[PDB]
Amino acid sequence: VTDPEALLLLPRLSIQNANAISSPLTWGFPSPGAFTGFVHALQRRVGISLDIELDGVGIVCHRFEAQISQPAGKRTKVFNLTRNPLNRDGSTAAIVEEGRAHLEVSLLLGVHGDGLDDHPAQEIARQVQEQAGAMRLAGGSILPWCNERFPAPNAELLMLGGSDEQRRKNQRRLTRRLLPGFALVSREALLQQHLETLRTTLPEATTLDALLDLCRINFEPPWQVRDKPGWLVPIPAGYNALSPLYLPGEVRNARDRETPLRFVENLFGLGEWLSPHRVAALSDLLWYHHAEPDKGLYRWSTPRFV
Amino acid sequence: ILSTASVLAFERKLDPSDALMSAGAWAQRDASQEWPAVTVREKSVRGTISNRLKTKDRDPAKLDASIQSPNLQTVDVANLPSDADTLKVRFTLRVLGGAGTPSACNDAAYRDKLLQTVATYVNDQGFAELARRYAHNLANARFLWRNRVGAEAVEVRINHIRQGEVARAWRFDALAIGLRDFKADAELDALAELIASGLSGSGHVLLEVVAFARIGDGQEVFPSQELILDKGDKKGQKSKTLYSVRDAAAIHSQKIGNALRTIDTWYPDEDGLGPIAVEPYGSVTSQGKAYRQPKQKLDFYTLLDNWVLRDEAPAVEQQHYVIANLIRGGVFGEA
Amino acid sequence: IEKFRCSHGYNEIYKYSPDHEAYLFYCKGGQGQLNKLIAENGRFM
Amino acid sequence: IEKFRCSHGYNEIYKYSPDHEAYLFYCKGGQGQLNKLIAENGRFM
RNA sequence: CUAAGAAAUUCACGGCGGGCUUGAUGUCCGCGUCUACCUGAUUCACUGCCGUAUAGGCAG
Repeated sequence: VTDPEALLLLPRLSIQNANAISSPLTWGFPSPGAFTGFVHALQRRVGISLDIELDGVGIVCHRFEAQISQPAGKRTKVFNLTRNPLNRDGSTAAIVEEGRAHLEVSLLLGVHGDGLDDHPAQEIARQVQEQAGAMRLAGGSILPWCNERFPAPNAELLMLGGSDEQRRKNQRRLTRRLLPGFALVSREALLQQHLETLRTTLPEATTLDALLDLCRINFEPPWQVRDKPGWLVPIPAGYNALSPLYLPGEVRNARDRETPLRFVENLFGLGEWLSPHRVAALSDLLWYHHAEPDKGLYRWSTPRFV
Repeated sequence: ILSTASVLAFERKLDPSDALMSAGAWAQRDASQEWPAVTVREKSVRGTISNRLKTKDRDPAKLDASIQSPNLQTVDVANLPSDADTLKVRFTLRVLGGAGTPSACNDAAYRDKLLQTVATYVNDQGFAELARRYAHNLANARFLWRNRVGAEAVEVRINHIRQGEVARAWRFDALAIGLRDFKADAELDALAELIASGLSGSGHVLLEVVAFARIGDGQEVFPSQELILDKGDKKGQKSKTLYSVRDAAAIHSQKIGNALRTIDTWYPDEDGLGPIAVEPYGSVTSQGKAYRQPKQKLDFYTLLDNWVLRDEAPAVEQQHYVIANLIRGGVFGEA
Repeated sequence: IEKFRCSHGYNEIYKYSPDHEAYLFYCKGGQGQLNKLIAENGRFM
Repeated sequence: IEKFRCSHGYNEIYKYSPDHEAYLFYCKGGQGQLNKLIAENGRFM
């Protein structure tokens, strides 16, 4: 969509029990839809008051730790669960496996609007930080950095630079700040061209199979592993329609009766974990919302990446 | 007619973090920011059979053949160092606020009726009985679950954290504040007004809770234990796994939350237990028995329906319990 | 010599290992998981 | 030029190194470990 | 307005029994490391005198 007028940096945010179950096919880091919905919840809660439009999100993930455990004698992993309460008779309830993970991410969220000129930059930065302190990011509480050495503050970098050199200079200053992490971007063109080459190899190939080929460490005979460009992962890239769009007060047991509902299903794209100084433009690497509601296809990606 | 909403969901207010445990010596507790962490390590246990036998394993030949084959595990154990007698358990707690507003509600008529009922309660009697009990469960170190039962002296330090620095510091003797009497004190009531202003306001109030306990040199501490199904197949594995965030033993946040919610002294069965955790159909996991059964009119759901739908306001203790469930959270709703 | 031993109060299934002469921890569960494991693997080694 | 050399009475496997022109001590073992290492790495460098 | 919203794994435990790793062995020939520099930037905030003084001055 539209380009950001400024680039706010929420600092290293600790999330204690995020949803490690991203999707029915992927586990690990939470879905980027969690971060885009979080930024839209931030806009819904302070962006209408500071007259700004917080839009887009850059995911950095300084550290990650899934609450998993590899069982004895297996190559796979399982999830450490919680003990839910008993039922009304004292019987143990049926265990529903939820993944939990401890994250330390920082969010490069793009901000544009008329509120940039009305308030100081540090003022709106402190406002959205004090709002995000009372929120949750993927089902996990945001730990607010109390009584450590020093709180990591904000810096709203203005994307409009007086030069190209000043723009690259404070961009390099920001990239040094979010440097111990690993930026997550949407790489769907590489998945599409990998589909084309794999279809050239053997026809009627799905890009589900191209995704699966880009995930696995496949071996080749002369033995040599297939090289992979970068840290290629599968991500859930939004939802696809399974149902016609129902009326607000038509579907039974919705969340609300003023919003149209539609039964949907995940869409598994591809993402790439790269170091944040590779991109040379932090105006990119932001995850936006692309609905196109008449067709379905509610999805998120990083447009203007390459 | 004002029927019950089909999707009800309240977010968890009183959100704690994972209680990191570290260890050092008492009477240098004020320099306890570089105390080394209590680490979870492995040890082999070997036991004889001590369970009850099922009356077909009571043949003395079968018993003597059984006790010649012991049963070997490798448990996780967390001990203090041999030159450190104090366990420092340190977690943070966000008191969020907006305690009555549901995160999801279907019927807007039911939503406004619930907001009117909650505001009727708050304007009538604010969060002053509830936050007093939450300040008690922060004050006595009940979140020290088994690390409290044999301690010589437990001291809890609670620091209100403003934008980057401490705004107000408390200090309690957690053994004097009992585990069953919600009495009155000046500092406890100051903490109660702080948690009340947290739960009533729009923004969050953040507290840092530190608890020290003199256990003894090298004694065993009890971090949270992990619930893992599928322990493994056809090998030897661990029977007991302890929680540890980053090579540092820890209590789960939901165990700290269950300790903080242990305020319910109003369940109709006698208080041989004392306070229990605030839950709909209030069910103690260790007891295995669910008090506040729906057979009596004293669980959460029927009290909420009588309070909101047909305006049958219950006793002040029971509506304390109902608003304590609303602070607790939950996912409610029928088909 | 029994292949599985349920520790009854503690909800643990111990499977006999032949290398060392002892039982080792197999999985959690009670009498139902014990009987199901007996049906799958057969008792008495 | 052979990649492995078993010293037969002394139960030592010597693997050829190319930097210095000599064999160096690889591991212990006899003809079976030598044949297994030949099957894994291939002889004749 | 975040595969949203919720959650106590836990009580007990004896891993010890015992033991010979050994014989043998040539690392070794050969070699050019040179070239050229401001440690000084106030870089020694010193010693003492008058004064009751630490207040304030003075001398070199």
